[PDB]
Amino acid sequence: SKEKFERTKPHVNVGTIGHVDHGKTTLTAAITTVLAKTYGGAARAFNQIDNAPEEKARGITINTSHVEYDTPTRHYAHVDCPGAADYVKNMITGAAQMDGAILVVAATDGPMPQTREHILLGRQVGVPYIIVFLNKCDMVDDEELLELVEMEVRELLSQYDFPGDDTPIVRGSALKALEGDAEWEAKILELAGFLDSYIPEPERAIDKPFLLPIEDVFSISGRGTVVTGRVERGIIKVGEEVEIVGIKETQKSTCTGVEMFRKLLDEGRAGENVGVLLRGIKREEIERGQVLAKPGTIKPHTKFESEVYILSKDEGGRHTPFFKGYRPQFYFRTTDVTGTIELPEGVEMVMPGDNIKMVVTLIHPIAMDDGLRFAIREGGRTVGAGVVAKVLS
RNA sequence: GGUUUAGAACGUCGUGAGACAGUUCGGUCCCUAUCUGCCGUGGGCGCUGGAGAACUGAGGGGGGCUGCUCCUAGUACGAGA
Ligand SMILES: Nc1nc2c(ncn2[C@@H]2O[C@H](COP(=O)(O)OP(=O)(O)OP(=O)(O)O)[C@@H](O)[C@H]2O)c(=O)[nH]1
Ligand SMILES: [Mg+2]
Ligand SMILES: [Mg+2]
Ligand SMILES: [Mg+2]
Ligand SMILES: [Mg+2]
Ligand SMILES: [Mg+2]
Ligand SMILES: [Mg+2]
Ligand SMILES: [Mg+2]
Ligand SMILES: [Mg+2]
Ligand SMILES: [Mg+2]
Ligand SMILES: [Mg+2]
Ligand SMILES: [Mg+2]
Ligand SMILES: [Mg+2]
Ligand SMILES: [Mg+2]
Ligand SMILES: [Mg+2]
Ligand SMILES: [Mg+2]
Ligand SMILES: [Mg+2]
Ligand SMILES: [Mg+2]
Ligand SMILES: [Mg+2]
Ligand SMILES: [Mg+2]
Ligand SMILES: [Mg+2]
Ligand SMILES: [Mg+2]
Ligand SMILES: [Mg+2]
Ligand SMILES: [Mg+2]
Repeated sequence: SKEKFERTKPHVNVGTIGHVDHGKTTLTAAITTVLAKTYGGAARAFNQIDNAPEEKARGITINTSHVEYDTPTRHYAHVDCPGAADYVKNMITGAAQMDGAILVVAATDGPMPQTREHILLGRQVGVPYIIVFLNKCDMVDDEELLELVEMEVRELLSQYDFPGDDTPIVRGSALKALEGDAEWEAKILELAGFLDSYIPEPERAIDKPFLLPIEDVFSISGRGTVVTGRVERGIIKVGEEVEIVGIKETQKSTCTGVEMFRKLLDEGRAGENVGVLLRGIKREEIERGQVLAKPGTIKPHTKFESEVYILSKDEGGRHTPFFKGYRPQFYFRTTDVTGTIELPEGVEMVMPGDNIKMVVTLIHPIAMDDGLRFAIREGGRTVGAGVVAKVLS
């Protein structure tokens, strides 16, 4: 919090997706040291991407860490996802703000169950674009074996409804690029080119009023409570009235500084991850799931009608009927919440793979409007996508 | 230290002397090694003329224990941990 962030080069939210222990987090560490050395940005290291006791004694990542690497054309902002089966909830917050992912499948193991589960969550939430990266390569010195894995990833993406064959598959070791190998340094410089070429300039909404979902709350020693997250729409000026709506109730507030990776800002525009500092709020009372809206724009609701599209076995979901009293998890912008289902009259049962409308009473109120997209999940897997129809409360 | 002598007391049994795998406090542990054995250390003669060395090695005898940490490799094995 000292240097002013100059608004030059378009902002893009990138992040690594893939299987457990697959060079997902190590790729992010390779991207920093490669781009910092040649172009001449800020250095950083692989340690700062994941410290704590939880990501050292174990080794695995839980928290969605963030990184800022700059290139001549654009200014990227990384989101390193966790990857494991237990950490799907805090991943979806990292994956929702991500515009164009970098998928991570490896040349020794290949596509494994989580890779299918990750890309499934990317479609229903919001992941337009995706780039493959083979994160081992050197361990198996062979031309025939390494290229057989490329075929199966093209099959996976195309089977699940992505381009597949059009996606630029890249090969390169992360640990070799970390030290200083001229061939492998240049091969991950090539990935920075593939991010620039394939992913276009993202479409933001800097017109309709301010909204910002809170991904992770902080308490800065000196300033007060800081909320992070991508600004979904509108803008944020310093010393402007902001209403925090969602779980519990609703509180008034005012912004006292917006920032971009420990650098000051005047206007926090849409489509970019920013840390908003709120005035006169405690760490405990403000929680994860609430949204920073402009006063009057949005209202918290505990009941709503919604056109729910339930999935079948082929698309990946439930395979049995259910009656009123069923309680699955509804993932709106960031957080999840449980809610009882009340079906319409003249509908005895809800079969899998069917379009119907239904009233859903949530246990916690969340800020919502008509035409909001969500993805229902239960039992460590997906259930059904849909849209909000009418407000009731 | 315990149990097992003489003192004393408690509970208990006995009219009592006393008694109790009931308890409680106090209460002499000798031996200079002949033989066998064993550990060492010599004298004597023998080994075929004597003497000084150096050995071979039949046959004994000691010795023989394991831990972590790193590397292999977060590799194989596992959705994962
Ligand atoms: N040979 C090789 N090993 C790698 C590479 N990248 C990572 N590793 C190994 O895997 C670990 C790196 O963590 P990754 O699993 O790649 O990334 P991650 O985000 O921690 O993975 P998740 O647990 O899924 O979050 C290190 O301990 C490395 O030993 C690579 O490019 N080549
Ligand atoms: Mg990860
Ligand atoms: Mg006060
Ligand atoms: Mg005694
Ligand atoms: Mg005694
Ligand atoms: Mg007596
Ligand atoms: Mg007796
Ligand atoms: Mg007795
Ligand atoms: Mg005693
Ligand atoms: Mg005495
Ligand atoms: Mg004595
Ligand atoms: Mg004698
Ligand atoms: Mg003797
Ligand atoms: Mg002897
Ligand atoms: Mg003789
Ligand atoms: Mg002789
Ligand atoms: Mg002879
Ligand atoms: Mg011998
Ligand atoms: Mg003999
Ligand atoms: Mg022996
Ligand atoms: Mg040993
Ligand atoms: Mg190691
Ligand atoms: Mg190891
Ligand atoms: Mg591991």
